[PDB]
Amino acid sequence: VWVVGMGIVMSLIVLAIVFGNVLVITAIAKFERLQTVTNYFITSLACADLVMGLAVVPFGAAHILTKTWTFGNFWCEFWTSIDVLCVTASIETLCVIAVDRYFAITSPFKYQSLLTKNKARVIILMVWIVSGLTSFLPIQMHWYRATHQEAINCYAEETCCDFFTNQAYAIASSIVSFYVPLVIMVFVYSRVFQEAKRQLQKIDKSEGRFHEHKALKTLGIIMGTFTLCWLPFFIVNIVHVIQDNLIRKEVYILLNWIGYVNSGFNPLIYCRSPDFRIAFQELL
Amino acid sequence: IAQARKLVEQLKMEANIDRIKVSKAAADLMAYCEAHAKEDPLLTPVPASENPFR
Amino acid sequence: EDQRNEEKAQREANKKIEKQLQKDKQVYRATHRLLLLGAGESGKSTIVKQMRIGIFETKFQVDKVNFHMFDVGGQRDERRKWIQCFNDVTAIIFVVASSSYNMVIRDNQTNRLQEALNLFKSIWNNRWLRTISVILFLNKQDLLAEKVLAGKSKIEDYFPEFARYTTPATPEEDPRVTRAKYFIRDEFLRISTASGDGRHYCYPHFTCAVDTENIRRVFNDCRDIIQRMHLRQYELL
Amino acid sequence: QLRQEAEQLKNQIRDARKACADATLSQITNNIDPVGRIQMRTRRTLRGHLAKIYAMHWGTDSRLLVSASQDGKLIIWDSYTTNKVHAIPLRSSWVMTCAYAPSGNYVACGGLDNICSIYNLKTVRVSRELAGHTGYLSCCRFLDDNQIVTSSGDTTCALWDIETGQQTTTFTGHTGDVMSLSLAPDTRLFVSGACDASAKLWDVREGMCRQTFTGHESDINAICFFPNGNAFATGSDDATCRLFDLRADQELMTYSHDNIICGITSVSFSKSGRLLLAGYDDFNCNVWDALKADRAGVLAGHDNRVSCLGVTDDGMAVATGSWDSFLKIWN
Ligand SMILES: Nc1nc2c(ncn2[C@@H]2O[C@H](COP(=O)(O)OP(=O)(O)OP(=O)(O)O)[C@@H](O)[C@H]2O)c(=O)[nH]1
Ligand SMILES: CN[C@@H]1CCc2c(ccc(O)c2O)[C@H]1O
Repeated sequence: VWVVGMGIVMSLIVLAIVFGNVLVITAIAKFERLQTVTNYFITSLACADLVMGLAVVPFGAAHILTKTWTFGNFWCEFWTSIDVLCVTASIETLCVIAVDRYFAITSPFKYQSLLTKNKARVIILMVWIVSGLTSFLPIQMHWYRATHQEAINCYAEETCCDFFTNQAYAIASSIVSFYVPLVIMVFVYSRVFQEAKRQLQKIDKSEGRFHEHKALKTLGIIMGTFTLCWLPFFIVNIVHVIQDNLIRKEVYILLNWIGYVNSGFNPLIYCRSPDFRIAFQELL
Repeated sequence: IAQARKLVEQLKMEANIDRIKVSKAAADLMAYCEAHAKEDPLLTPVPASENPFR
Repeated sequence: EDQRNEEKAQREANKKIEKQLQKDKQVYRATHRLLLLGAGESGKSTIVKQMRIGIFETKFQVDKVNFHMFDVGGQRDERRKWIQCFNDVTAIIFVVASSSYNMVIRDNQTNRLQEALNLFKSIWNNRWLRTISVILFLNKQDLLAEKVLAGKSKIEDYFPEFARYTTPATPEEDPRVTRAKYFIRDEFLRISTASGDGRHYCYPHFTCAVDTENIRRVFNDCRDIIQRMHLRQYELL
Repeated sequence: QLRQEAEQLKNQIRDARKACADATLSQITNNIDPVGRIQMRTRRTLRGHLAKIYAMHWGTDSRLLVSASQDGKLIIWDSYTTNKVHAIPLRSSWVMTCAYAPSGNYVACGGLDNICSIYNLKTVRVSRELAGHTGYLSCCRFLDDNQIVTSSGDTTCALWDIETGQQTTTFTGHTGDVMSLSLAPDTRLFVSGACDASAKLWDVREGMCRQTFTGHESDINAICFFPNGNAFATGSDDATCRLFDLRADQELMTYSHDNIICGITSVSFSKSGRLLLAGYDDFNCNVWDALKADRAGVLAGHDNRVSCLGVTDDGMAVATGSWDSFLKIWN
């Protein structure tokens, strides 16, 4: 009934996440023109989103539908590790893209020297290493584990796989994953908006008599989708640790799954250029 | 003036040329193409054993 | 087998070439190229010499940014088949003599200005220069003032459109010179903005014989060109 | 009065040519079976050029080739192994043509600077610099190991002497810019196509014009020469390629389509002379049937316009250069 319907929506969503990302990766793959210094960060983002779509979503869907974790405890730990790694590696790439755009617009004469194909690989490797250092290391080891009796019972049992964590890790992971890569993006996009407004004013002053909406719309959509998708969960995460019993498990799980959706939208937002559309028309 | 004259000397020079009917020229071209037809690897795909770009 | 030595030699040679190709590609991407173009009696040589203080090339650097300019003089031809080679430059520098309006021949040519306007219209609508901006230097601004103020000749005699024109502005002077200057500049702005389509613009300027700040203007205009291109690429303009 | 005097002769020439028109080449070639579809797959792709490519010329052994780009560089490739051999910096970065000597010892290049420069491969330093033209160069072909013929933008073509550096013969008669030339197999005569929509036949030994063909309407950008030695094909800006004839002295066939409105930048034949390959500005090439005037295939894969084309001496492969800074080998 309701269970079957939810199952249908879920199955329908895993598909979109896989399809968009595989389509994006193939085109950079099948065409010389697309490759470029800015198009490697999109490749990293697509790879992270594809990994999450293949690994995290289906097992979580099975856990929700079957109401019990059939797999072993070790596989539960591995699933949590993959979840945290993908989520924390799919946001710092957005921060890197924002910084790249900031450098491209603010410093037009020094863009060529500052960014080179050799430095892009180093930046991407560093980002993925920082993502993995805060996901596998404290989770494969038992440094996050809680202390209350329910947590001990869940950890000892091999049937249930739930998420229990203490204050230190719940704050550190949130700060590393969300809060730091947000103020950077806000500052960058504010500067870009100022530059765009100044250039539009200069054009109007120069030739207004003979003859800011697009910039506002683009910045609004780019910031709004990400902030709406990932903002509530990363405040619920801290709140449910600071104060007990305020946040039920259902609300936490629902707001967590809301964040999972955002990986579907990234192809729609970052691949609306004419070159990508022509490439998409070329194959399939 | 002389340059104007020149265009006269050149026009006179090319005026007297013996010309054959286009039927003979077409026949010669077709005969050449039909004679050297089999020695065109571009027209006839040769086996990959002899192809240096495979 | 045993030829296995030559192959290895070719493989080494390819890498030896590729390293230098990358090293030179860095410098090639670093620099900016400009094209200097102007009609006769415009004052191109004087402007080039002041900025300094087949093809002829000059290199200058401003704030550690390398600029490279080419003036192609060769010899005169209305057909300009070689201009398709200059479709990857940053900008085109156009120099026009502002004070040579009442100069009928240079014959029975249209006043020389009209010839300059026709040349600019031809440059603007070319198929291969669809995304190249133009930096306009309206040269000889003192002779124009001399001809306008206390001058028997009038613009309306040669250009009938001047009769029904009013100033638009940044006067710096006399009331007549401002009207004359702005009419002349608008005569080019109209052509530039008729079919721009938003991919390339024009930046008119007012130079003289003793001006010293042309290089700074070129630097600023190139920076604006690059910034506007980048803004339009990401759908922000 | 002299100007008026000339036409009576032009009318006589036109009348004689009209009299010589016994039939149509299409009418005679009516029972010829079609060649059918022709498919070509890219075999090799050459990278390394930092900017657009304007010229290339296959080596005499159908193994090596040279290419010129607008970053000021010539690169001598190796088709079989796709690895470079030489990289030559240039004094002037605007080059519009290149050539490769039949003996494989020298390579020449020239451009907006009105100077033709040759290089010594087996020694890479400049051997001789030739000057005297008052306009940019369009093409240059090694007639031998000691003398070369060039065509420039001052409506003239000249025959040079490498040892001395001075012009031996000068060919005059065109009105507009000269854009291409091609040599006969015996290097006894050569043709040239100009921007006044006219092609002329010269005699190298003497230095006088023999014939003239004026069938086109716009500028001529490319010209090739039939393998037999009695015909040549031209490509103009009006999306038409024509095939003339030296003995009959007028055109025989025209290759055009209603769905093509772009220009032509290169023309080449095949070893047997049955096919005619032409490069277009629509970012792709076409293959024609010489004796039936029908498209027989397309060669797509270039992201920008094609500015060069050539076919190996043994007729095994065809190479294309484009503004996308890439070279491809088809087969
Ligand atoms: N008053 C004034 N005269 C100038 C200026 N620039 C050039 N000229 C005049 O131009 C004449 C020749 O100098 P150039 O302008 O360098 O050379 P040109 O005659 O412009 O030659 P082209 O630029 O090739 O047409 C001089 O006699 C100057 O009087 C200027 O800024 N002010
Ligand atoms: C099991 N779901 C996890 C739980 C905690 C967490 C997530 C994502 C990013 C983080 O920085 C986290 O701390 C969620 O995906």
